[PDB]
Amino acid sequence: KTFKQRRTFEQRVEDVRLIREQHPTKIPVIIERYKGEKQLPVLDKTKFLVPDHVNMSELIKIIRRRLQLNANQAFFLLVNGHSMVSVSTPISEVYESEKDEDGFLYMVYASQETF
Ligand SMILES: [Cl-]
Repeated sequence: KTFKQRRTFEQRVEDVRLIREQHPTKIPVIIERYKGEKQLPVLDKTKFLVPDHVNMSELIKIIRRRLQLNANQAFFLLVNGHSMVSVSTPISEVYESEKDEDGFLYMVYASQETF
């Protein structure tokens, strides 16, 4: 069902290596809906190539637009399994510290702070 269950570790590593070769300025991001989530919709895809200069505040705005949310729908994003300490950090810096061993950056979204 989840990305890590659909693709082998070998397959995920090789896909991150191809993104380095073909899209060298992009961060490879996996974005999934929390398995408990009732309110927010699912995304149209799983794997996102994010320009490495955007900060987390802008990435939250990008994902809200992609989900076509309105102003009073709540949205919380986990990175590497946990809350973001700051939304001001450039995603290139977030990637270097929070990347998975497969080389993806894993994010999960919910309408409650309680995942
Ligand atoms: Cl690129």
